[PDB]
Amino acid sequence: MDAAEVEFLAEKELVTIIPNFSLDKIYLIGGDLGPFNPGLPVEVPLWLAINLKQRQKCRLLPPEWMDVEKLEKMRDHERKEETFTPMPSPYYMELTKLLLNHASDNIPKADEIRTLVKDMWDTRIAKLRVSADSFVRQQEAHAKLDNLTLMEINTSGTFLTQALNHMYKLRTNLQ
Amino acid sequence: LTPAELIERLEQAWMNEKFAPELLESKPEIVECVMEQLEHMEENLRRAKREDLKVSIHQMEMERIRYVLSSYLRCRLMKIEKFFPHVLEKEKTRPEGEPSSLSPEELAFAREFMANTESYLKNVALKHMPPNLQKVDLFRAVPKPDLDSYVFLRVRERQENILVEPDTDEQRDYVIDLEKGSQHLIRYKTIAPLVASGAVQLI
Amino acid sequence: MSEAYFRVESGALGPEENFLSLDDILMSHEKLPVRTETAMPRLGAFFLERSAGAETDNAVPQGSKLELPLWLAKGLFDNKRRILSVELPKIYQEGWRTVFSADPNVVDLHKMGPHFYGFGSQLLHFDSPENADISQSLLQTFIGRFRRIMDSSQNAYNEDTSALVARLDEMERGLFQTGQKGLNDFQCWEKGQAS
Amino acid sequence: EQADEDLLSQYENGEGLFSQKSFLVLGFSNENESNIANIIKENAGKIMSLLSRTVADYAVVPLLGCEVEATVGEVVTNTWLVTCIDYQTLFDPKSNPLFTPVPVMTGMTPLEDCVISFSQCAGAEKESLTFLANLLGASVQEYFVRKSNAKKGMFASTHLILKERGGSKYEAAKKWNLPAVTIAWLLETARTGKRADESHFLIENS
Amino acid sequence: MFCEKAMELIRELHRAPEGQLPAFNEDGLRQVLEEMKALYEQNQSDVNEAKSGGRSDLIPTIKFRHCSLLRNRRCTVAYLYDRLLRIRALRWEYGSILPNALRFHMAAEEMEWFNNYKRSLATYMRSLGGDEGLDITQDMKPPKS
Repeated sequence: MDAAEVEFLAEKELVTIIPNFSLDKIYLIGGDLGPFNPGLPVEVPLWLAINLKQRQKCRLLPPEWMDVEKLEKMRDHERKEETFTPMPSPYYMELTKLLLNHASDNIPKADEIRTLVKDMWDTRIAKLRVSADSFVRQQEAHAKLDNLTLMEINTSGTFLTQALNHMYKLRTNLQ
Repeated sequence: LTPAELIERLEQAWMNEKFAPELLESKPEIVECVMEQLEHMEENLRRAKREDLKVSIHQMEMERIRYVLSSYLRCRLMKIEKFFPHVLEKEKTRPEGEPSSLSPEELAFAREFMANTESYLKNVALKHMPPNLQKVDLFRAVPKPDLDSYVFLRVRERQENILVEPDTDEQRDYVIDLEKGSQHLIRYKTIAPLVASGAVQLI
Repeated sequence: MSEAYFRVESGALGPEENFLSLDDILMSHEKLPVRTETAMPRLGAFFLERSAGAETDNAVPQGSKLELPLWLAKGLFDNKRRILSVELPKIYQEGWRTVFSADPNVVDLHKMGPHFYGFGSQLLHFDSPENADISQSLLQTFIGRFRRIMDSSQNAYNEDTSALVARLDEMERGLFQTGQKGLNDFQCWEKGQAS
Repeated sequence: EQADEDLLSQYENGEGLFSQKSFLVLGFSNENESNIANIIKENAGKIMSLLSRTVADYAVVPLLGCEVEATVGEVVTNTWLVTCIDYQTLFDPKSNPLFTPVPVMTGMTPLEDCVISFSQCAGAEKESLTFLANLLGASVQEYFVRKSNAKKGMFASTHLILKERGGSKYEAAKKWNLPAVTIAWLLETARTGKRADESHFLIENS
Repeated sequence: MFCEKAMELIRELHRAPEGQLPAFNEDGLRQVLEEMKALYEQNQSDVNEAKSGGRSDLIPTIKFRHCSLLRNRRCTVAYLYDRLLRIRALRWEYGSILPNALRFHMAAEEMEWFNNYKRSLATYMRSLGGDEGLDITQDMKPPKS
């Protein structure tokens, strides 16, 4: 599994858009959507929001949590804590990338939001590095990681699993 | 029973196959139901890109589902090909009643792959080798699946009395409990029945 | 997904060699010192520098020190017939094991043996009281080098990593390459180049 | 005691035509693409789309091949197609080397100084052989002559290519001591870019 | 020394850049097979002398040659097997027709194996999904813009 499939799974998260046209509610295999009314908020999957945005048939609304002040406090909380903190959503990185790349005209201070999200990502990768180092150095067999996101696990899991396989082989070769 | 649950199960099997180090149990009903849903949806689509802004989205959902399906099937084929001799030997000795990890088509595929590779090895070198070096045991020459590989998992249903064995020193063995929703890292072999039963999800 | 092609993984660190692994074969082609316990007739033509004169049917004399490939020693090593005795290579003796216990990051593993870990693990098939110490030294070295491997793999874009990568074992090089591949994929995705 | 005995024992001496079939067409000009699609439809075949969600029974490509990005049942050439239509038979693609792309080393003209005439070849097969001969640099003349004739613009032939013993040109080549060789010689020369040894491929040795 | 040509074959195949198919080295294979035949004949003669002449002191030496035979066998199989994987990768990278330059490096038996592989894969894909089949080799990347 590559990062592109993780973003593909991220594209399922629901977001709120402002349609500028009318259309009867659609019955997708994944769920009902609509009805649509100009100027009325509607909840649709992120990929659909992006598609409509490219078609310039709606206005994208930024998530309530996507706020420079809130994101800055979340980053400071993650930095002050030694363990991983609960993330607002399981696909924050993909939603930030897609929204800032396709809706910068609707998101104020997109650059600062991108910097805050990149800082949070850096601090979580560093904390995952220190956690893997502690796990390996003590030759542990169990570790809890409820707050880790799919993107990071998929980014470094083949390396971590190969290293653990080698450590298990060396640890059990005396037979 | 609902389409949403069908898609969720499909994604579950896809992820589990991507991260499981061995071939998992076959899920024919899921592939079948998804192919039926796709056939129906494709049938109920017209062809007039003007005011039909609903087909330009239904076909997108269809492509996304087809992508997930194709990826899952490709991963299964890669695993079937990688360890084909051990998979065929395990299927041959599979006790009646336990769920099989191969569909009839996958069995045919594995048989043909084995036969083709054996024929190639025989015609290219074996017949030109000494009489006493023409039989190569494929069950030993081919690496076996590594069931002692670590994996990441997501707890779907709380589980208790799980025995963790750090090493060969039984004195270091201890019990742990898995709480619903938690995420863990552990050797696949230790939690294999929980993946098979569907109580846990490979991250 | 990943590339359709994957090298056959090494089984050298397990109980038995992997029959089809190219790295295992390359490891098994390295020569190690042995001592002959019985005379071997008709082999002098292959061990010319050990051909005692020329009237003993090119026999290999008893007590001759030879360099034989690992696979051949493993095939002939029988505890009952005692055809040959195996001597420990220098890098596995107590002094070098102590150097590894002191600092594993200073040793160029590629220069000393491109299959250091696999060869060391396969050496344990011979009955020796030091097998546990060899296993422990291998494990401690791996643990001692893992952190540096992670640091270099995750920061290779910002630091010249050629000197370290040139010193890595083949399995270690493969692991580094996998980590770098993951990093490259993430970077391409972040810039939108992954598609 | 059993292993030594086994070791010693190891050395002991003692109506519809293309109805249920799918085709892709790739690598052709727009006109030729449309022409091929039209022939396919006239012969009851179905044409599938690029990035099709289903697999195709056959991919139809030019004689020299092209990029075929999609999985298909069997890759065939337009020569195979035309031969099938002429004989109303679905020939096995493996039954003839001209039914699948032939590897050619680009830019090499090893027969540029050679003069070839063909015998026993007709229609699409003869056309494709002439195309390949020209691609390799040889001149192909309808008539088989042993001496150049400025007035008629014909040059003496250097090689006879044929399939079986028999016929006028074969006998003439024997009488005049000219080499008579199988098509495999030409296909191997094209594969290698070097003039193959005629004596290794003589029709008398086939 | 015994098994040098096989070792050269393995080194050549290992050194090839990822995904490139080097030319089939037939000469090395022929030389290895001839060496194996010679060793087999020498061991046969030595076993005959040990049994008829009671020269059991030659039995360990015979085992030496026997071990060498196994080494050659292993190397040969391993070499061919590695090549198969590369051919498989080519099927997934270029499609149903490989570029001519790569095609020129293959032996006839490798071509037959490739054809059988593609045939089985096509049959499997046709067997999936009822009447219409599913091409799973398409959309290798997420349809995301």
